[PDB]
Amino acid sequence: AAARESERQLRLRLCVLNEILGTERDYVGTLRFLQSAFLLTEENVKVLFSNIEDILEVHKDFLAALEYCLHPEPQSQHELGNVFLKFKDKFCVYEEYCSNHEKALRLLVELNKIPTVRAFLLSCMLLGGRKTTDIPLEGYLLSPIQRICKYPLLLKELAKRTPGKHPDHPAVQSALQAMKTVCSNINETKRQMEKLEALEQLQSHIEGWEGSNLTDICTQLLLQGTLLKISAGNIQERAFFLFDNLLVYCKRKSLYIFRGRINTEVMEVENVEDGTADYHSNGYTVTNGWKIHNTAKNKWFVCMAKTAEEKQKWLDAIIREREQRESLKLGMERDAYVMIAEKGEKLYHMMMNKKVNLIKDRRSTVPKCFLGNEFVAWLLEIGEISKTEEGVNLGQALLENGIIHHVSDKHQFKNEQVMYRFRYDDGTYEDIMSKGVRLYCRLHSLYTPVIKDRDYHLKTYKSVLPGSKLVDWLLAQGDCQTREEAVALGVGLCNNGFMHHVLFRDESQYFRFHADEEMENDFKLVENILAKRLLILPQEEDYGFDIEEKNKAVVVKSVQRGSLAEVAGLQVGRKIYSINEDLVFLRPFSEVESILNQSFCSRRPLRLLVATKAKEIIKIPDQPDTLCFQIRGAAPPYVYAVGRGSEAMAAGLCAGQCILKVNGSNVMNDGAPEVLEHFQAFRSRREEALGLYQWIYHTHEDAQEARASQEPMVTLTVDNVHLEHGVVYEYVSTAGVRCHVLEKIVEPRGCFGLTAKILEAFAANDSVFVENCRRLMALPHFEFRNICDTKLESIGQRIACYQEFAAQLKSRVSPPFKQAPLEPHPLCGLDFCPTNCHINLMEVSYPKLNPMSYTQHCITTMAAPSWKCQEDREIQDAYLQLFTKLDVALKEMKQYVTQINRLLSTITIPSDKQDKLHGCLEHLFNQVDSINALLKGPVMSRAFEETKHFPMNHSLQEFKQKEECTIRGRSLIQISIQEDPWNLPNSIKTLVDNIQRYVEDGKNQLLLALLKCTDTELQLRRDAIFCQALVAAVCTFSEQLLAALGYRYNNNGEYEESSRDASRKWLEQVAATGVLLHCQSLLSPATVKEERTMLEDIWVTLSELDNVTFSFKQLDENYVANTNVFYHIEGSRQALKVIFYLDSYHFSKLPSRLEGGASLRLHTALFTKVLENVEPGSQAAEDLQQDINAQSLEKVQQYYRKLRAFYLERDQLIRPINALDELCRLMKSFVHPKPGSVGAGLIPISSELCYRLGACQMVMCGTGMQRSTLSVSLEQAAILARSHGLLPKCIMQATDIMRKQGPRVEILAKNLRVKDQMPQGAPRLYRLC
Ligand SMILES: O=P(O)(O)O[C@H]1[C@H](O)[C@@H](OP(=O)(O)O)[C@H](OP(=O)(O)O)[C@@H](OP(=O)(O)O)[C@H]1O
Repeated sequence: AAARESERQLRLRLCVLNEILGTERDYVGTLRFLQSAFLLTEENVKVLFSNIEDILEVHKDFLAALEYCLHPEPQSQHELGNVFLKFKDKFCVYEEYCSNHEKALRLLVELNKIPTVRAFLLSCMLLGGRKTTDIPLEGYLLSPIQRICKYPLLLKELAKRTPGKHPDHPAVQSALQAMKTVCSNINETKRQMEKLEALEQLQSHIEGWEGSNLTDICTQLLLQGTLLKISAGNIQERAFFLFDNLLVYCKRKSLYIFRGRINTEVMEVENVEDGTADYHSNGYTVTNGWKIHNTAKNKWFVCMAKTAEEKQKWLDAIIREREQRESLKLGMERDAYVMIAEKGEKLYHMMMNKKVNLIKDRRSTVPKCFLGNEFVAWLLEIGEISKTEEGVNLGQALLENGIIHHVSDKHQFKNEQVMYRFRYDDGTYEDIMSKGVRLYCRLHSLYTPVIKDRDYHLKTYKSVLPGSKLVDWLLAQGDCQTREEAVALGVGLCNNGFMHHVLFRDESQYFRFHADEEMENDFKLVENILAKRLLILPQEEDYGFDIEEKNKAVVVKSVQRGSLAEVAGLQVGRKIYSINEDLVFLRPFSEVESILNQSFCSRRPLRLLVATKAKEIIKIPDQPDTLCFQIRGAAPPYVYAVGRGSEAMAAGLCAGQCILKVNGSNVMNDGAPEVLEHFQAFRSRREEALGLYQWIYHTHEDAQEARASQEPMVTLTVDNVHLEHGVVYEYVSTAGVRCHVLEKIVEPRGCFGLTAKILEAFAANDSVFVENCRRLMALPHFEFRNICDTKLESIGQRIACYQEFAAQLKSRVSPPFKQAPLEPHPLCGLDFCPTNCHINLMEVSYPKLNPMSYTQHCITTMAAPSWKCQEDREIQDAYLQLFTKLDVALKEMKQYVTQINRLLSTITIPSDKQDKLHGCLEHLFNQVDSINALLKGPVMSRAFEETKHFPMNHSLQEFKQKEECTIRGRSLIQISIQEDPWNLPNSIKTLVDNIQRYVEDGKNQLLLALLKCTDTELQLRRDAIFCQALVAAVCTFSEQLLAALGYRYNNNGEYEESSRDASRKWLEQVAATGVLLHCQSLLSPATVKEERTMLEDIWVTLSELDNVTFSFKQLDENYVANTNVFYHIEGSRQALKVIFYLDSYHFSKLPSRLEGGASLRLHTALFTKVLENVEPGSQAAEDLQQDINAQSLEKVQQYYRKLRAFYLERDQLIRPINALDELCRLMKSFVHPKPGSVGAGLIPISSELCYRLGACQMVMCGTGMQRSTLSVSLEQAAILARSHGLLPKCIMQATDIMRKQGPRVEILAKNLRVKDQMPQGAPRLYRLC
């Protein structure tokens, strides 16, 4: 074996020789190419290259000597030290270039700043054949320093390999000394040599090194440390080393042992949650963790750092490196590509000339074919190129650069006279709608008029634009730098049918937009309508209710007994409007039948509308048998249910109906018994006339309550509620197709039950808190505890008030919404429903029976946070968060303790098992230390200071000195493992439980301080306001998600995107990250102080709202009429986990991930700017506006980074992403007060931005009446123009039809007490026209 060891050393020496040979051959080839292609004023060339020729010749002689030395092939009996010494003097050639290198690199930097000389250098580099993208000139230029610093290393290496019997060792050592002296005499080589020697010393500490040497592909030790990992279902602590394109982890015990390393280019970075545990984590919770991949082993692993700061350091460094290298290589390749395109264009045109015309239609005849031979002869002839190979390689690049191609496209570029063709010959070789829409909006958004009526030929033209002035303004805002940009934009606009001359051009010609031409048919109405959304579900054979034509108006034929339609309350004799959100009153009868058949085969959940009126008269037979319904509320009674399969269906009886009069009897104020007695069944028996009947309930809230607890005609005058003032529109598309913008305004169907359940969750949470606080406090000081108990009684009183509000809000049915208060009064259930909530829908219907498209864009409305009847607050929030973190940490620590105890049981062997246990124990100790620090946080210290007036078995100083005890326990664990692993589990339990006791002490003190520093009035107000905001958010997202599940919602139609894909994509985008809420508050804080304070409150309540989290859980019912989304609440304030219980069809369509109830977060976004003209306190209000906008901009930008990262992890996005980037630039400009001119285009532009994203929309205003309808119609109009082919000639046509004719007048129709007015000084785009 020893002979084999000597033979291995011999092989190593041979390897050193072979690599020396290869390196020298490669270097001389580098010099060969550099001199052959390059050797632009000639002084530049000489200064750059200096003395490469003498160096090249020295290396040539050296290589010849070496080659003869290895003659015929390398062996172990050759000598080279003499060859080295002989050239020792010859290496002074390097000094000249080393000195010149500074000037050469500075000159090359200058040239790089020169595009033409740089591209010329690139062309020359590409000519020869070397792929330029591989290496730039700079590496070749700087190579000599590296080569000279490396030769000593090669000498010493070969000396180490050299067998002792071989006498060349002293000679090689002398040569090494000479090379070191030569390197030293030049200080520039000193830096490279010292870096190399330091790296080699670091490697010398590596035991069992593998792979190429570190100095080869590395230059700097970026970072190092210790970091854990999971692998093969096991854990093994490791220390990672960070070198450029190299991640080196070694098994520390020379202090390091090789385990494995990765190349970054085959490396991936993926981040996980703080609290995840999956198969890749082998069911282990993750802290500060992230995922990496080695595609070589095509397996992943997780890396968990000791702290957050450590993880941040690692991510920052690794990113920085990958970012720099990516940017460098992308820039180089793109510059090369653009240069190829430019040169190809120039030369192609030069060939197109008749002079020595090479492009020709020769022979199947091949039009415009050129021979590579004649092409290259011409290129050389013009002096551009000097070698046939240079040109043929360049033509090969062009063919590969998609500039030319073989006639048959079955060959590459060869010097032969092979037929070749350009992509221009065969013809083989957007941002306007958004640009124009914005352009108009911004321009007319200005305060000081700009786009104005002007006198042309002594006759004023209305609202024209001096193209000169257009360019001047475009430059004024940095929107266009040079007049070329503005002129190009104006040319586009002119061809784009937005503006035209009064009779684009860069002079004083005057232009107005076609929209003002319409101002100074294509958008109209058809009808106005009121509807009730009769959500129906499929039955055994049909969807429940047939139809028939009557008065050429689609009407119901009959409703079959025992129908889900009868569940929803579908009558006979009602005109229909929609069927599957698909219009039918503008369609033939048979077409409506086809729509129904298609929905059946698709088994879709219908979302119809109907033609039922605000009052109805009902005649019911009265047998002396049973009531067949119920009633409740001394307030205007509302039918509370109705039997199924009964004449009550026949008579036209439906849940929720609010009876006003019966047989000509005023009851609207009287109680239930009054109407009850009129029925013979009630006369027979008071309550015993309620025969068994499948009871169908107004809301889930009472359906569940009644169901759990249980386990000769009469005229009626019922006043309905929760109706839908449907409008229609019509217009002819820009594509020419026909459209119906079937707007609606629904009121939030499931609104009450949500306020009820949220207040119930508040009550239960407060009750549990009270129970625990009371128990803890029971066991100066006496009066302190008495004060605490008084606070606790106050909490209980708040709980009772919450319960009473729950009862009330269960009682109320009418009116459908909370009237805006005009007077103060004590609290009441109505105070926690949203103030004037609504859902301004939209649709579309134009074919791609025949195919059709659809969409939606909800826009909810709601007044400012309504209530009339911080430092300590942030302290309290800090306590809340600390408690939550501590408890969660205790839970996960217990889980992991169980995991490790099971592992110890399994330990009950190969040393790798001992080492894995060691690493696991180290992780346990690390988590323990983390928890200890969290306990020791200043929040806890202040808490203890607050609790000093209460007896306790632990003190701040006692806890601090417990650190020594914890260190002792850890050392005792170490002693146990050293002596016997069987003593370890007991110490594990001991420490776990002792620290648990510490935790309980801490949270006791935390709760004590919380009570010690809490006030109830502000908390009650805050809960109210959050309740409103969350109600709005929940209903909004309910609507939008329900849209998605129907395969409707579509926020990107400008890319010919089918609805189905848009729905799936948005839904899963949410499931990955979540949803963003855009609150476009339009309040005027400088106007009313009250609205300013309401703005502050809505802002802070949104900030709190961020914590909310949703999740889904199937839920089945046959006992509610027209609500799929049986909402629910649970959890607490800090994390209120709502459950949008959906139904079976509305559960299958849920993406795969969420089907188990996984958190969807919820991000807030608030933007404020007073629509009317700006005209210290108000300065502070404006500053508040700016801060709100800034924070919201940061949050949206972060979500944008997240979304782009998702998609990149997940081509067509180039358009939307660039447009989004421009939008972000616009927003930054707006919010940034860089040196009124911005007007108010922020509102529309930002609305566009959020709609482009997956965001669900929402808007709040002063009073819900005037300041909001305008903005809403504006946004709807812009969406239409941007998404479904409207004629941008009709923009203001739509903008004014809406704000004058459409649903948005029913806000004033159903509401009269409200007080509001339209804007008085708004820009043109807002004011009515
Ligand atoms: O020593 P044994 O008991 O065989 O376990 C080894 C180590 O855990 C390695 O981890 P480390 O690299 O930290 O030393 C791991 O390499 P990876 O982490 O690269 O997967 C091996 O992965 P497999 O070869 O896939 O099992 C695993 O088998």
